[PDB]
Amino acid sequence: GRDDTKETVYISSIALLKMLKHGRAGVPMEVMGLMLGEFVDDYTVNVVDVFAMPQSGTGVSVEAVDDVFQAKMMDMLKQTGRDQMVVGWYHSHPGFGCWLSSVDVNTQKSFEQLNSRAVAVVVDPIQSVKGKVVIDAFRLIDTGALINNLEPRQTTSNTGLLNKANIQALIHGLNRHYYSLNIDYHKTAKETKMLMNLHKEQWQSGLKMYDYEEKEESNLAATKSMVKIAEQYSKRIEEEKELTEEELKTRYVGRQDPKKHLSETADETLENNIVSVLTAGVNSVAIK
Amino acid sequence: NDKVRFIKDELRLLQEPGSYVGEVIKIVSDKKVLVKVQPEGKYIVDVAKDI
Amino acid sequence: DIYFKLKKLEKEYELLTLQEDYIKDEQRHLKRELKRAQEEV
Amino acid sequence: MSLQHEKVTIAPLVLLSALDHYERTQTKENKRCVGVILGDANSSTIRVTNSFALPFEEDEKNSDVWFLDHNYIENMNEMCKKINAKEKLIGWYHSGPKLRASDLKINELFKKYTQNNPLLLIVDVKQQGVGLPTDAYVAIEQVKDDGTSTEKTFLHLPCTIEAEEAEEIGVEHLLRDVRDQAAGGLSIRLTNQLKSLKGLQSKLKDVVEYLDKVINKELPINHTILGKLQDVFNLLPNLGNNLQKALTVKTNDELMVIYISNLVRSIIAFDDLIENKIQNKKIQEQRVKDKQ
Amino acid sequence: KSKSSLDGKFSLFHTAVSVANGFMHAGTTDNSFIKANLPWLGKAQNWAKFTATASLGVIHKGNLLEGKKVMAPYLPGSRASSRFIKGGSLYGLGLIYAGFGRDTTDYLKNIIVENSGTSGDEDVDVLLHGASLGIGLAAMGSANIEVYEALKEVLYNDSATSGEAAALGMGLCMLGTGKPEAIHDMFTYSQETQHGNITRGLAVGLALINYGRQELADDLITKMLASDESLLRYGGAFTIALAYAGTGNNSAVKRLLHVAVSDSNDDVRRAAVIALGFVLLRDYTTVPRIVQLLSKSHNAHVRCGTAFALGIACA
Ligand SMILES: [Zn+2]
Repeated sequence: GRDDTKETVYISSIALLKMLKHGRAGVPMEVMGLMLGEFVDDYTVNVVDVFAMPQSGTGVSVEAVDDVFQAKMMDMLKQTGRDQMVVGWYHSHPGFGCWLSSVDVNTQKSFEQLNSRAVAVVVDPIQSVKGKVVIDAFRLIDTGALINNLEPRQTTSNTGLLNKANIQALIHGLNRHYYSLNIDYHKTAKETKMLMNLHKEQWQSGLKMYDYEEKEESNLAATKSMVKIAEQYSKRIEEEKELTEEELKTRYVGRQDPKKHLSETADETLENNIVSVLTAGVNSVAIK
Repeated sequence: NDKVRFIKDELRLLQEPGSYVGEVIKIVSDKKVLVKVQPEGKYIVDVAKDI
Repeated sequence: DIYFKLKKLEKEYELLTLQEDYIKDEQRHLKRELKRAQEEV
Repeated sequence: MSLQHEKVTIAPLVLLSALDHYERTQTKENKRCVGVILGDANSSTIRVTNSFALPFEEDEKNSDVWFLDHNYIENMNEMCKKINAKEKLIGWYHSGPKLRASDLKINELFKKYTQNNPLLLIVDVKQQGVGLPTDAYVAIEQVKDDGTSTEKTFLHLPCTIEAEEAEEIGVEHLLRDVRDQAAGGLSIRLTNQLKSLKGLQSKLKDVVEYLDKVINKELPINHTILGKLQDVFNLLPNLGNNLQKALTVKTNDELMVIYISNLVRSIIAFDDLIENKIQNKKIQEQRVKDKQ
Repeated sequence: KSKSSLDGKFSLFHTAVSVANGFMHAGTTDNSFIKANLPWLGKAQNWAKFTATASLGVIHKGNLLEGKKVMAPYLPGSRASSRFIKGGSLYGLGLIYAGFGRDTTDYLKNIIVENSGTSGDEDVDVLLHGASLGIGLAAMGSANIEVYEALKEVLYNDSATSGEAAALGMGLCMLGTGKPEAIHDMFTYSQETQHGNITRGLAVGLALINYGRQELADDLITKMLASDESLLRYGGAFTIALAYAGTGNNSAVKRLLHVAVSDSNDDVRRAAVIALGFVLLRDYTTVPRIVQLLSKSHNAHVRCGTAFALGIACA
């Protein structure tokens, strides 16, 4: 069995959150930790959660593979469940991008000579943004299968070919030493229901009107700004009569366009005002 | 939808390398133009099929 | 004759109603994904 | 002794580790799950950042048969210090659903390992609640509400779930299917208003139910609770007279401001319509004179 | 010419060329290209051989009189080395006797029963996959309960290589009948198996189960289209497609549009749009009007779905 291209690594919420927390805490040191999961089958590599290996005084090299810490953590994690294998290791590459280096290749070789199906997930906390956490597992090419030129990839499905290899990743060599894998975060109803709590305000804050002096100073300032912006709008309309389109396409690049400011001020003050009215009336009626 | 597609495609286009400002000191031929690019030296550039 | 015209017009109306509901829902989700893509970029 | 119990902040990782722990050890009903709440302290706002599992055991019997390993706490401490020396033990959490008998007793076991007063974190791991499933309970000593010996008991603290840069990225990625990223400002504020009103109604119903219980003497008489309720009644303003006139004049001024803003919005729409009509006429002329 | 600029040192290109050759001589009882470029067939590893034998089966479609003996030097018992060629042989044998097959059904049932006992043997699993795919094909609508039981036996082996084919054959065997027991069994089993392939296979089997029963399949649409596993909604789309198949009923179309616009997993979006294309197959004039709005969406999966919808509708 020459593997397949439809192989997908399933990262749980716990694993990804711990990954990001540990990666951001060690910038720019390439911290590394193991990856507790299970091999469901040939096509799926489940990952339950991860724990961090200590970063020895090496600097920006992933070479601290201390065995005492790994053995102790594995043995006395068993006391409270998590009976799983040593499926993979993750190390953060902050700033450069998702790609393996020679040291990373050697470490993954060491892991492969122990499990032969060990992924090499590479977090990147620096260039990750709220919705596009960049994550992609890797696994080394076999060896002399390049004589057959059949790197272990049987495209029995389109699910693996959809992902596109990165540009700079190919520079370090993607399809030359480690065929890429797919990443599929699998959630749970309990977890997604209740992570919503991060954006649930305190109950005793909705009916709290703020001090009734700032709500008048803000209104007066907004009205004065509106007057000035309306005057600027008048002069804008006056000046627009004798301008050619090749300038208007670039006219308001460097100066305040006195139209979007007017609309923004109107909308913001109207929203604030409506909220203030509703809060005042609601408390005046219900609180009494 | 056109706005959304443009915004989605913008991410790839930003990573494409930029372009130097050139200066046409002399026209050489019908397909080669001598251009002095600031601030290092000059080059014999190729005109696109539009210009 | 006339019955066929009535039924064809009814079918056209019903398909158009499908189209209208489709377009409204797609408007809402295009707003959502526009905000998401603006954030992602 | 440090008084640091004003505010509590929890990163989502501690809580999700709690949920993972509960779903991992296959805890059935009545089986509580307990771990440690590693974080940073010595400031006014106690902040919980990381957690781990503990081999807590207890039979549903006499409350003193609770068992917990002592070496495990220090053994986890050493490894976590090796990983990060900025996270120190600040107490413990249990997997809800509500306070139990041994909470005061077991808290003293963590007194030596902790440096400040140990922090209790209730986690509604099975999610019966509607608001935040987390609340803090710092064990402090205060006089009895019944005029009896001073008791060392728990005090509720205002707990707010807040994430840092590292965990906000993951939270935003994970629930990037249900959160309404469009939403709208005024709409979301009004929704928050309605949610707050519903929460007020729920708390009022709970207080009414408790009073109904106390009149039947299923619970004893606490004079502190009754005094707080009477203070709540005293603080209730009477509106339905001078305050009424002041509120009316402020509302009138505020509505006038709203009127002005709506007028400005309408004129902006007018300019947009004029410009759009101009561009449409230009496009029509373009197509007409270029076709011909 | 196609084989020229398509290296056989690629499972993708080898499978492409094999499938194209099978379609070029579909039912023509002529494997001249295969009998000419034998070295090209030599460049087949693992699942590539499966597709080659399947194409050989496609070529001899309708040759019920003498088709078994051509597949005889590929069936179990012969001097075949790779298990992927015996599995492909069974698949092609099921392919050849499509519809008018009763001896093939018995032969494949015997093979399934004999070899289903073994568990974990990587040689047994591929043969089981091929035999199950064949026997499901040789029992389309026959509602052979013995075949269904033999296919349930293999699917319970929990093997990810034979699980998908076992589920698909189980769905094909009970096609259209809508058995109230197979429905419950497969739906319950889909929510337990950790393997991803088996879940989608069971979803597609459930979709095949409800073929034709328009009002009777109103349930399992509220369930699966509101399920949590993103693979089960993919099956709900196809269940809508096959329940209200060629009818144009508006409940199905409205729900399909709602799924195709409001969902996170793009795979289900593609499935929903393909289902939309399948529902309106009797109104092929209208389809390029509903899908015209679909074909300009930002998401590429929806575009592939509407392409497939056009392909299915105006076939
Ligand atoms: Zn590295």
